Amino acid sequence: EDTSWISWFCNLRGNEFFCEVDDDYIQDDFNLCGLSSLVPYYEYALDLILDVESSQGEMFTEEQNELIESAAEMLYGLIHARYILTSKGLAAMLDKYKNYDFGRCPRVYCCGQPCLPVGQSDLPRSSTVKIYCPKCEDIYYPRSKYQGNIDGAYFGTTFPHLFLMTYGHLKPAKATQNYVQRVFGFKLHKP
Amino acid sequence: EDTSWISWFCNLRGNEFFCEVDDDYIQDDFNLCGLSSLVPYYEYALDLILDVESSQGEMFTEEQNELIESAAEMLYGLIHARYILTSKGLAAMLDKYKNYDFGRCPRVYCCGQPCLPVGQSDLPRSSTVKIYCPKCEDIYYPRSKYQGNIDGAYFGTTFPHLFLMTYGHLKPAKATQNYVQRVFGFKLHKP
Amino acid sequence: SKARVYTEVNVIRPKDYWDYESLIVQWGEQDDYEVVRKVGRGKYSEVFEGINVNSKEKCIIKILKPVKKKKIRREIKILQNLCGGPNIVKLLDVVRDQHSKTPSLIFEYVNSTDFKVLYPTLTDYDIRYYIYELLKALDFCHSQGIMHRDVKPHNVMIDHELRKLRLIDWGLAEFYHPGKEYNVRVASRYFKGPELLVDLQDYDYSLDMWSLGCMFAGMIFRKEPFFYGHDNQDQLVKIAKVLGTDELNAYLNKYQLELDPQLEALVGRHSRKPWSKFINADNQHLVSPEAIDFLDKLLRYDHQDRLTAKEAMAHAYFAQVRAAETSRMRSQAAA
Amino acid sequence: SKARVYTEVNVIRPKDYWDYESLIVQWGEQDDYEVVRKVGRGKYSEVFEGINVNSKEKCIIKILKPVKKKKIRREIKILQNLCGGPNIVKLLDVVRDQHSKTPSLIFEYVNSTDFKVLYPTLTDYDIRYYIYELLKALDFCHSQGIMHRDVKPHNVMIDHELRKLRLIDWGLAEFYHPGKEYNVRVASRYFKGPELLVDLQDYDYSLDMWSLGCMFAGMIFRKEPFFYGHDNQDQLVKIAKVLGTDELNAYLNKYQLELDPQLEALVGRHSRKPWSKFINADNQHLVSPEAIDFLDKLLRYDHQDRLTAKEAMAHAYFAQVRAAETSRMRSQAAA
Ligand SMILES: O=P(O)(O)O[C@H]1[C@H](OP(=O)(O)O)[C@@H](OP(=O)(O)O)[C@H](OP(=O)(O)O)[C@@H](OP(=O)(O)O)[C@H]1OP(=O)(O)O
Ligand SMILES: O=P(O)(O)O[C@H]1[C@H](OP(=O)(O)O)[C@@H](OP(=O)(O)O)[C@H](OP(=O)(O)O)[C@@H](OP(=O)(O)O)[C@H]1OP(=O)(O)O
Ligand SMILES: [Zn+2]
Ligand SMILES: [Zn+2]
Repeated sequence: EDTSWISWFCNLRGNEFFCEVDDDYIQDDFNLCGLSSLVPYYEYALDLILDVESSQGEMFTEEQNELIESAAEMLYGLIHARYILTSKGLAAMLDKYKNYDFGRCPRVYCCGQPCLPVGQSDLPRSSTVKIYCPKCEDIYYPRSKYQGNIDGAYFGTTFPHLFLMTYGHLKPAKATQNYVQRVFGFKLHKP
Repeated sequence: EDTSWISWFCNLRGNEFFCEVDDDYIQDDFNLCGLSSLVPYYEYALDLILDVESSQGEMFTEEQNELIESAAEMLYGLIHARYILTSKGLAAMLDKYKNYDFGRCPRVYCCGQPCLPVGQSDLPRSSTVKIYCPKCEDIYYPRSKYQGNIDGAYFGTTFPHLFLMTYGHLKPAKATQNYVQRVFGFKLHKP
Repeated sequence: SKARVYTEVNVIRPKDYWDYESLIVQWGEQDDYEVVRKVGRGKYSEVFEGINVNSKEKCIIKILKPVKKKKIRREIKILQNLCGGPNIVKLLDVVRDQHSKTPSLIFEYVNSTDFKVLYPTLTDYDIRYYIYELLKALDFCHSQGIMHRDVKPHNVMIDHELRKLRLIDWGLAEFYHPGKEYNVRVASRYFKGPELLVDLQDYDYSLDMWSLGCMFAGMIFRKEPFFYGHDNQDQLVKIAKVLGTDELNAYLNKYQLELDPQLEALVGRHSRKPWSKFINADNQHLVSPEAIDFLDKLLRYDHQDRLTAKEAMAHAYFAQVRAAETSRMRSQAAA
Repeated sequence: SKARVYTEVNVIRPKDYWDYESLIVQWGEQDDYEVVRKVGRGKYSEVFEGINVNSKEKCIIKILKPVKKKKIRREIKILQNLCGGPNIVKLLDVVRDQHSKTPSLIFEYVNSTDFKVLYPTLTDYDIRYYIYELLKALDFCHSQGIMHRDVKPHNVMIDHELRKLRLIDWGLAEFYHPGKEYNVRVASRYFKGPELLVDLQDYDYSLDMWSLGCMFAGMIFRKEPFFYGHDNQDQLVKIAKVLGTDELNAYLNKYQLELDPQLEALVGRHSRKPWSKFINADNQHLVSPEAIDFLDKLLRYDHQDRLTAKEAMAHAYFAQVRAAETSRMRSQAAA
């Protein structure tokens, strides 16, 4: 079966942190406010997302064709940001976190606590995507190059924090022990 | 020019955090205490590092030759651990830190602070190697698979901490900015 | 069609009162309010419980989801014009995230129990009291030239402990301008008036009275929703099976409206059913003869024949509530 | 060859006194001591300034680099036998890192200035005083049957402010057992005695007196090192050019030693040079006739002809120092 743009995209190397935003959410023309402007190619980028055969997609050169893909990518990214915030998308992200699709904290003293994806700002092209570890409560850079390049605004500074109170039980308790700065078994005497 | 075991080894993927331990340090049979015992194939591993033609390296089969390399690696790692601690080795590591060979902190609020290599314990086969960021003062896991597997005891909980009071000027001041848990621009309620 | 009361409110008042599209958006300090936890999961805006960082007084934070800038200004302007009003939710501030300009409305703290969980435990007196308190809010906003247009259980917040009622979410509210034709895609399905279902666009404040009647019927008869349509067409069919089709034809003939033949086929022909039909031993304690007369005077096809909020407050059904309010203010003047 | 004094110390004392190889290693709590910063960069052990977490009193932490377990026990046993002694560094505790067992010796805090930086500023009196204080330490350890075997400027720590001298780093020290043949790979090149250079393995406490003489000559003549050899063979050549070869041949003939022909060729033949040769206007203030007589009685090929530490303390060179110390005792006894 031909995998729709949504389902296929998620399987690309590094771009797996994206849940399948329901078709029911894209066809809901109400959420598309703002995006209708700031994002270029809007109709031909949304036609590609729903995999509908474009009335002028045939008529594009190699040069126009590649750019529609990149516009649909920026679009679906900002689409994903609003979907993960709704009560519907919140459920869908939870499942990827259950199967540790959003990695595990690089800080050793955080044991192996899985993380949440988040962009440095809800503003496009301004920042790459980062992660948030709930145990230490701080933010880090991704573990792979393919993940560490993607724009972060496609998640925003709202989702990891929303996930926190949505699922209060998942909020882990702080680090059991503390880092011991030891040189030859002797702590660093700081006055 | 024929690259001696020492010089060649450092260029392998992930194994670049190792400085060239001087021959003037390996031929100094005094530092070889302890290693003289715990180290497998002790003499064959030392002939291998100095690239000396072994008196039985001819008759060694696929199964026997393979183990000599694995013994010389473990040995050279523990050799490296003691060399980096001496005033001579300390200077050699400084240069790799200058050219950011020991990466940069995954914590975003560390403003791009380079890190120091360190093993979870000065005990072999017990732990993989980790990094220490001087700005945040905490410890993290490496960024590549090829680095995140190597035994850490080949550096020990003594070197990055030694590097700290050796070069006092390099110790950076703490993070200017801190993580703000904002959901839509509103600070999270921490009672 | 023109409203029976408060007809020229927005013709009398200056352009600045009702011209929400030209409202100046004076934002406050988003740093002054700290979020605590989610509460309502509405898809037009998300609701949270918060606190003012300085006074530490609790508050409700309503974050608006991307809509036309004029819709945001409409709700704010209406909230500003009604601010302070009796049983109207009080808007305290309007702030936005300094980088994404995501807007949030700051209201007084609710602390209510939702209507669905609470009403099964209410006495007939408590129903009259709360309906009366809701009518006070409706008369106020109607007197200020505003229609709520989304009257429903979720938008009526009650803290039964403190006997406080607030009419919330003015996102669908609009200014009444005499003779103006409005969009009919307002109110929740079960509470849509016949005017919305038959495309009578020049409706008025009386639309809210139909919605109130639907809520009232659901309460006293313990049937939620009272008119349970699976879609917009079926909603009118459900209404016609109770009110009758002869009265529907008279209403259609009065306002020169005609239904699409497919819809008229669905409605068919039905007699008027007396409100007594819906009484049962489980709801008897809530259905008095005054309750029936009051409900009958709200659920009328002809919007101009429905009681106004002021007329409704004066009904004999609320005699006890009005007497208790008069006795409360006498025993409180002495203490 | 046997020592002129303290010959039988380790024959008289029990096996437990000198049997360091069978010493029980009672480690203390490594957690009780916190490191502050590096100080000495010796390659047998690294030195750090630290503090006792309990008393908060400063201390020196000497971390030992992987050596034969018996070498560790030798230094500890010697430090224990000499602990408390006059101008001997005081060992306070012996601890190790709980997982790698890396040993560290804990000493009293030094706070000294190194010999090289300090000596250019010393008066002739200060030189006599410090040499006298060093002789007190040498007589003590020799009286306890121990040879330091690494006497040199770096191993003499002086806090000139407090006039305190300590003899440190007993890593090369050994017990004197009469007639025993020892390893000659001891002491720093410039301070090695002729016995080490000609393979007289049955040397004694007098080796330290040669090293002291080398230090003394370097101080009063302002020439560091006094005997500057580029290697072990050249070291003997440098000595022979000052003391003379006739005296070397008499010493070799006395102990039935003979040099390797290549070494004898290097030495050649030289006359004895008088100590006055090395005086100049820049060092005159430090070279008195008593200083020369004292130095001449230390730098002798024949180890048995060198002054003992006790004999050295009694020399006329230290008459003023002894008078100041005897006046200090009278004043300290009354106050
Ligand atoms: O009132 P307008 O300035 O004409 O703009 C709104 C809407 O934007 P707002 O939410 O800011 O009011 C659309 O603007 P964009 O989202 O595309 O920026 C616009 O779309 P078009 O540019 O395609 O016309 C649409 O236009 P139209 O009236 O033709 O539907 C129009 O709708 P409303 O006038 O109903 O608000
Ligand atoms: O267990 P090891 O690491 O092999 O140590 C030993 C041991 O030293 P320690 O007892 O101090 O650990 C012996 O030292 P000595 O008694 O000779 O001082 C001596 O044992 P062998 O005769 O069995 O070789 C040898 O040191 P050396 O070669 O200097 O005599 C050395 O063993 P390695 O030669 O294997 O290091
Ligand atoms: Zn963590
Ligand atoms: Zn850091």
